[PDB]
Amino acid sequence: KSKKILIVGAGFSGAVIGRQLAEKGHQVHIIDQRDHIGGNSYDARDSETNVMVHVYGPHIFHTDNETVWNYVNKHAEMMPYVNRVKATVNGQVFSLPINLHTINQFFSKTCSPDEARALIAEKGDSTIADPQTFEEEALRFIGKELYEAFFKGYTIKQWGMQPSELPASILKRLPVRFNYDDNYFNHKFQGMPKCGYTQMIKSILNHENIKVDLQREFIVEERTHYDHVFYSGPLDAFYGYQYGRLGYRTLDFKKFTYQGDYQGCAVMNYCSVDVPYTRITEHKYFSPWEQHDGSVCYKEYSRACEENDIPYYPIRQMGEMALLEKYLSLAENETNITFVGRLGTYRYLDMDVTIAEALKTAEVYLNSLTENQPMPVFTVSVR
Ligand SMILES: Cc1cc2nc3c(=O)[nH]c(=O)nc-3n(C[C@H](O)[C@H](O)[C@H](O)COP(=O)(O)OP(=O)(O)OC[C@H]3O[C@@H](n4cnc5c(N)ncnc54)[C@H](O)[C@@H]3O)c2cc1C
Repeated sequence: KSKKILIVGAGFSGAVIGRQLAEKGHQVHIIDQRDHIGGNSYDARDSETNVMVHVYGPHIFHTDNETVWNYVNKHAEMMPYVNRVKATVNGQVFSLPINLHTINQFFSKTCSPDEARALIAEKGDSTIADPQTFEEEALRFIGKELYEAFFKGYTIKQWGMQPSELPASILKRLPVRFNYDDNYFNHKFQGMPKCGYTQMIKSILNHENIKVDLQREFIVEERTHYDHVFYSGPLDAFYGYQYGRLGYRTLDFKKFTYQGDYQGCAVMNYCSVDVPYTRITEHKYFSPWEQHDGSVCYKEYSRACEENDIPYYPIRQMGEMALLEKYLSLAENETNITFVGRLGTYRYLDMDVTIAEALKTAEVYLNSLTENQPMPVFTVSVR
């Protein structure tokens, strides 16, 4: 039986479920409230500069999942790109994550790796028996100068919270690498789509069995015209925020164009509270195989997600999870729908993890047909 599917969202979740289902002969209808596909992974070429701009902030592709890597290479030319981050703080510029250079530079030293391990040990705060706080976990690990330089002000700006208000759980391991490797990400596969994520997702959507409708908001009544709905929209929004809004940080991006080269790297973090933006991204650096005279940059600002804002980073502490549980027990009562994705499940997910879950979701749904069985509302655990 060729099933009639509605998908709410044209991001990775929607596109990847859609395409898997379309290929098995189902009639997939994808809608998006935005005037463009891609969801938050969307990029577009600035008309004045011709720079590929990542519209909703830097998107760097990285995965240890070979299946997912193979999948993206089917839909794009993946360019070798290894993300490297600088941070400005204390009137100095450092490598991130904290590594041997960061240390040697920070302390005006020349430590070998083993010498640096001793320094971090004799810099770690030897007091709080059982650290209960992110502040004290950090202090135990790296000590005061580094906690303050690299962690304190960044948390306050990014989360609108004191690190003393967060649990020790946030920092499981010593955040230092005892060599000169300055790759930000440890993933096996790391690349950048030559022609961008939007072209990649356009290719993913490129199937006879998929109809895309843009500038179209979901309306609950439509539900009855379909065999099943896959919903990648905000879970609380689906229920009209009847219990209250789920906690999110929003981001404002202030766009500006520079002639030449504004910062000389893709991403520069500003760890200080004395800098109101959190980082500056210079988009042309995500495409090193291109040359651009002009440069589009974003100053990035973190903020509480008020009602009109794009939700970005989920807060997810005790009271948020408490409020989620209310939606979850409404949702787990629903009959012909599956909530997926960063918003439908209130988790932060990377692109590769999105595609992974999206492939599995479709696999689960397809199986449920052959084996004539009910399709679950969640294919991944949410609590
Ligand atoms: C600031 C930031 C930076 C990121 N950078 C990286 C990175 O560098 N590397 C990485 O791996 N991942 C990155 N990500 C994660 C990446 O953005 C997500 O994995 C990806 O967006 C997941 O897409 P999705 O399809 O699951 O959901 P989304 O991309 O949010 O797509 C959902 C779509 O649904 C639409 N929609 C919602 N509600 C409705 C409705 N009611 N009706 C119609 N349409 C609706 C929205 O318009 C949207 O287009 C980043 C995330 C953030 C917040």
